[PDB]
Amino acid sequence: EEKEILWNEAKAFIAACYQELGKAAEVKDRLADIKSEIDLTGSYVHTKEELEHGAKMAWRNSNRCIGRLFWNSLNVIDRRDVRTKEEVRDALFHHIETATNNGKIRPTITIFPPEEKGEKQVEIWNHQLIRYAGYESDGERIGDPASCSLTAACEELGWRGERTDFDLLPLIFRMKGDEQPVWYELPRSLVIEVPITHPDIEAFSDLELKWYGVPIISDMKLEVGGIHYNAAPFNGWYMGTEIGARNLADEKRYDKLKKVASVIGIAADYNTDLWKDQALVELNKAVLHSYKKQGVSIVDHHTAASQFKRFEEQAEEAGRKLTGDWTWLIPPISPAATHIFHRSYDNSIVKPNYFYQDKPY
Amino acid sequence: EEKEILWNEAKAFIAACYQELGKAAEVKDRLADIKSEIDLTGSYVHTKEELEHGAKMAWRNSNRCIGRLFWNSLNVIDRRDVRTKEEVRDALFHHIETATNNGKIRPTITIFPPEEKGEKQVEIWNHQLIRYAGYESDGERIGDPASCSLTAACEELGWRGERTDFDLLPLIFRMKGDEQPVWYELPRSLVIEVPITHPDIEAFSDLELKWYGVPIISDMKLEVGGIHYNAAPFNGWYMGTEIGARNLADEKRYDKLKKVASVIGIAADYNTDLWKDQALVELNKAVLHSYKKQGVSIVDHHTAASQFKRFEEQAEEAGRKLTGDWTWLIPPISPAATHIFHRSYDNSIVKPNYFYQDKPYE
Ligand code: HEM
Ligand code: HEM
Ligand SMILES: Cc1cc(N)nc(CCc2cc(CCCN)cc(CCc3cc(C)cc(N)n3)c2)c1
Ligand SMILES: Cc1cc(N)nc(CCc2cc(CCCN)cc(CCc3cc(C)cc(N)n3)c2)c1
Ligand SMILES: [Cl-]
Ligand SMILES: [Cl-]
Repeated sequence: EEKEILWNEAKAFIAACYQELGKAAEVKDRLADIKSEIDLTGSYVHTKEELEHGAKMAWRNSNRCIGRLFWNSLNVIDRRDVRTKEEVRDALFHHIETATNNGKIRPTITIFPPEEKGEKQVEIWNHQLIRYAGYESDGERIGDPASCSLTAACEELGWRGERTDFDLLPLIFRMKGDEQPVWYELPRSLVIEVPITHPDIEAFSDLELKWYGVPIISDMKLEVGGIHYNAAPFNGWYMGTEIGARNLADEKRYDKLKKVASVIGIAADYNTDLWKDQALVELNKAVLHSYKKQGVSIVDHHTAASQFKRFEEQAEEAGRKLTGDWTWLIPPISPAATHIFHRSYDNSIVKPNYFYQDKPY
Repeated sequence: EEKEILWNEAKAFIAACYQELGKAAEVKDRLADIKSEIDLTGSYVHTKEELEHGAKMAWRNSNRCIGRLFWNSLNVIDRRDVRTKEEVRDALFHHIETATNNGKIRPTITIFPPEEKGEKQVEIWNHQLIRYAGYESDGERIGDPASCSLTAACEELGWRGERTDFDLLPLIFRMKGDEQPVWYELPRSLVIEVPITHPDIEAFSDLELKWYGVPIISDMKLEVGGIHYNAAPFNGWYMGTEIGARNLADEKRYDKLKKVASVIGIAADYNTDLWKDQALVELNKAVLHSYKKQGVSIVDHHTAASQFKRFEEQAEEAGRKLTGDWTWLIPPISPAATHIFHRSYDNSIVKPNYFYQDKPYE
């Protein structure tokens, strides 16, 4: 059964992949090779070309992503050759450096060996490669609450944070055969951070807010033609609202809106003053300004929606069905000012794609 | 079959309704009466109590409505007795006056005779009882674009608008037996309007913006226990964002954000300045300020979401499943600042409820 399931997934993917690459004539022999490889071994190995286009197709099919216009320019790094935790560590370090690119962020994915028997070769515990720790000790909150459980797990393994509001979590991952994961402190030279200032309000720096440059999702599974790459971290650049309207603004995150209202000099007493809405706008203005000033890539939600509109048009021009998740595509501030808000999207799941998987802690 | 379909709907509704009213003992005899009535006449007639609670349940089941906390205080006006266009006209006039209540808006529904054979007794053409006209003639846009087709239909029947940006559409409805609808101009004394000013920026009044006080939805069908009340206008008070973030801000509506940016003194040149977002906040601040200043009921989206949270809790405290449409419940500005954004809702259809129906124009 499993071999047929794998075979059927491979047939679908190879046909689609090679057609898009203008190599439909090569399909027959490739499928013959794969057919024999599956018979002998129970699996098959992607070519570098198949792997690269597969990761790109997966981004293209990611319904929740507003940034998909640039799907075909994804930088795909093949590290299916790694076998040691040192090689994994250095590959992760390298991903951070090359994706950061001194501020001119490159959308990048690093692909580690796939599951074998449903057996993971490498198991990454981080949600993102760069992320702040979070703590809670007797009513006292420090750092990022979303990181509390991973932070506790790290400190169970001998790591200790300084308990600032912005402790960088270590890389943490487990190798096949090991009962426990290893962890490695991030070199600060690798991590670009951006202090948040406001273009017109000098007092904004009193908040001492900052955020990291590059969002590198490291806990999702890439599925390509029946092969499951459970370890394959990927990054783009931020959309401003992610930082200003969610990470720094959410009550269950850094919860900064009341303090923002204070430094921009407005009262936070009455709902009808819309002070939260005003504070959100100035905070998001500050984020965009600060990233731009430091020379770190970022996009505002209006520009991003415009780019996504072109992605929709491009899909139609290429004859491809468009899929999307309206609830994630609309930005968390002024959504109705985007075209996205005013149309609907088919939330069907198309493969190749990126999927959630169970957390190991 | 229809008598069977009707019977089954009535059975379901009467049972639920009477249980909520603490009158479960009366169900048996009531259904017996309904059974005989359906056999003789092909339909049945709601008691005033059933009708009132039915309309309230329908509001309670309205998935897209953030204002449902106050479902049980709905003011239900029974006008199943009307037979003439003069009676309909005066009932509609009366609804406007009593709902407006000199600014302290009362959530109200006026219920007209139901469909018989799927044959409408009264057919209201207005989307809302109070609404601005819209025009388009050789590249020139005037008024509210959403009203263009109804406006054109009205002018087909001998009405003519002044072609301001805020012409009040006439009441327009058709009586059973008439080929064409009749129309009646709204008395201005009945219609409260609110000039939009800003609390801190005196220049805002240069925009000469205004909006009407009361949103009175008049083109939806109320379904209660298999009975179809196709004509049953209902109103609440506005949530500020409806006016400031949609009606006045939408590009396909009054499209005022560029002009707002100008009077509040910010550049509208770069997306990264978030000038649209800033203009939206100040416009919505102005709307809330202006309604409050004039003494016309309004609610901000934060307060409304807080009230809706209590509605969720009340539903759980009772034995009721909730249901909701996430895409409509989230406000169009700062949605993530509300609890609504961070949870999900079952969008199942429960009856009694309010439903869309085909426009007789268009
Ligand atoms: C190039 C810059 C990019 C931008 C600006 C961008 C923008 C976004 C944003 C804003 C979200 C979250 C939407 C929300 O929270 O409502 C998102 C989700 C997502 N993006 Fe992108 N993205 C980018 C690149 C990428 C890349 C390179 C990939 C993978 C190859 C990717 C795959 C995804 C996926 C899988 C999700 C949803 C994850 C989940 O369901 O939890 N994006 N994107
Ligand atoms: C008391 C004040 C009320 C407020 C503040 C309120 C708020 C709202 C808002 C803001 C919407 C639109 C949501 C959006 O555009 O995304 C809405 C939709 C709706 N409301 Fe309410 N509402 C109120 C009273 C009522 C009443 C009295 C009824 C009927 C008995 C009602 C039934 C509905 C229905 C049916 C819709 C959906 C209309 C459609 O699908 O086109 N609401 N409500
Ligand atoms: C409450 C809520 C609502 C919503 N619409 N979206 C979110 C998700 C924010 C989010 C969450 C996850 C993981 C969810 C499961 N643990 C991942 C992301 C990725 C955002 C992202 C990814 C990438 C690759 C680039 C970029 N600019 N942004 C963004 C949360
Ligand atoms: C594009 C768009 C998105 C969205 N979420 N919601 C809308 C609808 C706004 C709207 C539309 C209709 C009619 C839709 C079908 N033509 C009706 C309403 C009712 C608003 C309302 C009703 C009532 C009763 C009270 C109140 N405060 N507000 C509000 C449009
Ligand atoms: Cl993030
Ligand atoms: Cl409206």
